[PDB]
Amino acid sequence: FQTRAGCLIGAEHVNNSYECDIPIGAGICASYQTQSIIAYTMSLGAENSVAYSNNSIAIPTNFTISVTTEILPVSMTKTSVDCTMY
Amino acid sequence: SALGKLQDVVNQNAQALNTLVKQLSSNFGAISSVLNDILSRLDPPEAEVQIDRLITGRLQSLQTYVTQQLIRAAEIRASANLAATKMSECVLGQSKRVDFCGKGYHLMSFPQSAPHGVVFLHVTYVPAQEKNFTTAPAICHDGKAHFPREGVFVSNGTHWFVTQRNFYEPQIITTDNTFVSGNCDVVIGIVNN
Amino acid sequence: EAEVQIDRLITGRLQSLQTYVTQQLIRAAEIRASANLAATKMSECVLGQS
Amino acid sequence: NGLTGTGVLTESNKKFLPFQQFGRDIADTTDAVRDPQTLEILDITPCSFG
Amino acid sequence: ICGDSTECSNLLLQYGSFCTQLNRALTGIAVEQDKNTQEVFAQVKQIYKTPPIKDFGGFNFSQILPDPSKPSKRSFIEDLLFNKVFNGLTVLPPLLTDEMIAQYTSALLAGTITSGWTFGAGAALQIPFAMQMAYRFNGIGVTQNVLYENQKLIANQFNSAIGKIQDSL
Ligand SMILES: *[C@@H]1O[C@H](CO)[C@@H](O[C@@H]2O[C@H](CO)[C@@H](O)[C@H](O)[C@H]2NC(C)=O)[C@H](O)[C@H]1NC(C)=O
Ligand SMILES: *[C@@H]1O[C@H](CO)[C@@H](O[C@@H]2O[C@H](CO)[C@@H](O)[C@H](O)[C@H]2NC(C)=O)[C@H](O)[C@H]1NC(C)=O
Ligand SMILES: *[C@@H]1O[C@H](CO)[C@@H](O[C@@H]2O[C@H](CO)[C@@H](O)[C@H](O)[C@H]2NC(C)=O)[C@H](O)[C@H]1NC(C)=O
Ligand SMILES: *[C@@H]1O[C@H](CO)[C@@H](O[C@@H]2O[C@H](CO)[C@@H](O)[C@H](O)[C@H]2NC(C)=O)[C@H](O)[C@H]1NC(C)=O
Ligand SMILES: *[C@@H]1O[C@H](CO)[C@@H](O[C@@H]2O[C@H](CO)[C@@H](O)[C@H](O)[C@H]2NC(C)=O)[C@H](O)[C@H]1NC(C)=O
Ligand SMILES: *[C@@H]1O[C@H](CO)[C@@H](O[C@@H]2O[C@H](CO)[C@@H](O)[C@H](O)[C@H]2NC(C)=O)[C@H](O)[C@H]1NC(C)=O
Ligand SMILES: *[C@@H]1O[C@H](CO)[C@@H](O)[C@H](O)[C@H]1NC(C)=O
Repeated sequence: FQTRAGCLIGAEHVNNSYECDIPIGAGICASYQTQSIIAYTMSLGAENSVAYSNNSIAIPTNFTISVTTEILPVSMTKTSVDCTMY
Repeated sequence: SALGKLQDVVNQNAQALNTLVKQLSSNFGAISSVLNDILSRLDPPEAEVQIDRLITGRLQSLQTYVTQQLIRAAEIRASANLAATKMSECVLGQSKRVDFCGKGYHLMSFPQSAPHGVVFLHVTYVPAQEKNFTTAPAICHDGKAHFPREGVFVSNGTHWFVTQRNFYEPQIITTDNTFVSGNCDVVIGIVNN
Repeated sequence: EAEVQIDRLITGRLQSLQTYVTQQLIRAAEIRASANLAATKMSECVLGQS
Repeated sequence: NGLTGTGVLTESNKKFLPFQQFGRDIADTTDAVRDPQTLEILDITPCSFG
Repeated sequence: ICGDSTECSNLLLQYGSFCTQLNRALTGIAVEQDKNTQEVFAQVKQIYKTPPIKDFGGFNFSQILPDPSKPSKRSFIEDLLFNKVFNGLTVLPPLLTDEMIAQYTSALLAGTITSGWTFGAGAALQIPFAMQMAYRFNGIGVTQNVLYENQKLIANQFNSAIGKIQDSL
């Protein structure tokens, strides 16, 4: 199969679009489905038209409480090398 | 019972120290890689020419290690400054910056310590189960235009209410939740009620 | 005699390649901060009112 | 004639000047040549790699 | 360094692993270039589309909305921007094409024209555009009647000021 990233051997080119799994490049990704290795154009997401008009409004009637995590590196290992003994 | 952003730092630093250790076994164009085997079977005038190539190679190894540590410490400092700013603005206060403290309307945050980092637990409010309604900018009554004080005018199909904009809680339109400004002939979309 | 002359080229070309690779690290660390600011402006000016 | 290299030679659409014997581009790599018996100029392309 | 010659290549082995480090460094900076783009542009879950009949209270977004008869389905102003700006060396392509990034910006732009700031906090909830403009006026401390009584003037000023970006570029 000929991509714009190069020539790809050993993967079948399907026609459906999934989320990206292993990036090949120039818009192509690969994944292990079903049992074989397939290559496809990635999808950006599901489509959605909003019911816009000039006198319509959507107002929520309930809510959820969400808790999510965020991880950040603060520090690293302090190392010294004696330049002469090295 | 995830942490790859912390394991990446550990792995990159070990991978640099391993390369520095392993460059101690290249000849760099000398007869031996070990200095004692040049010292034992050579005399000073010709030991020197072989020792100088080892010195040249090992100095360059060490300099590459130190430059790449300086570039990586500057990336760790930006991360730690961002984490300090999140600790001040997400744990010691309530933020209005969108997406700064999680997805949704920030309510609060809790810190937790990690091996070389920090984990923030963000509590947010996420609105749910939206319904459709008809809206109007203003109401017309007695030849006057009425605007909501804090909310929106909504219709369930037959009746008009005021509600707050994030939670549906309909109330009667009175002179206590509206204010007046002008005639009902200038604003585009007035309805009569 | 060609070993001594090939090593003089090897040393120079290695130096030049490694200078190229250092200056790219320093330029990428600057592009990274610009993209981090662009990601914050997309959150705070496009999906909100600042 | 002494121009030594390796690659794949194709026929071209350049036009040298009668005294010019080979061409080179920016970065000074040889990308054309004249062969000394046909008096035809040939494009030089590096042999695929990756 | 050697250019496919076994004599130079054997001498090079005496220098250890300098050339595995250089490649590791360049690979590490080529992966973060795609990470840079992913975090600026993939700020939506859905790809939102704008309605076919476009009445936004007098405001006119036609020079920044996608154009089907154009290359890569770009907006009119995204085109002016794309028109204004061997031996061991290769250039790798980016993971997102330019078509994909123009798709991402048109989804952001249709989300904001149509739902305000609600889609960046949850599900997109539609609201008429002038009522959204009135909420934004409230957010800077002006009352809402000042927008509703000056709607046509505010819309004309906005249209005429979007028309000047296009000239200056
Ligand atoms: C508000 O009303 C609109 C328009 O009536 C609804 O939009 C529908 O969206 C679906 C998408 O699955 C379309 O197939 C329909 O044609 C649309 N119109 C309908 C059902 O009349 C929208 O779903 C409504 N919103 C809510 C929260 O109920
Ligand atoms: C819109 O809401 C109004 C008020 O909530 C509804 O009118 C009331 O409906 C109840 C139904 O049990 C009656 O008992 C009341 O007498 C009605 N009038 C009032 C309270 O003043 C109206 O039915 C709603 N319309 C729709 C289409 O749902
Ligand atoms: C909002 O849009 C609706 C429909 O697009 C407008 O209703 C039209 O109003 C004009 C003049 O008021 C009529 O000539 C059309 O026949 C109406 N359309 C339909 C389908 O009935 C409405 O005027 C717009 N403005 C608002 C509600 O302020
Ligand atoms: C809302 O009610 C007002 C009256 O309170 C209506 O105003 C009348 O409009 C007609 C037609 O435009 C005029 O001929 C009358 O002179 C108006 N009377 C007054 C007292 O202003 C208005 O038309 C109504 N509009 C709707 C949409 O119901
Ligand atoms: C080099 O010599 C050869 C002959 O040894 C020439 O070849 C002739 O070229 C002409 C074109 O001008 C043809 O019409 C003849 O058929 C060729 N003959 C043969 C035997 O090959 C060639 O032209 C000479 N070139 C130079 C520059 O001297
Ligand atoms: C929004 O503004 C654009 C101007 O950029 C209007 O489109 C052009 O209008 C002129 C004047 O009639 C025409 O000559 C062009 O053919 C129009 N199309 C272009 C330039 O692509 C557009 O009509 C405006 N939208 C509304 C609803 O008025
Ligand atoms: C993919 O879809 C296109 C539709 O244009 C079709 O021409 C092609 O044969 C399809 N390929 C496969 C493997 O189904």
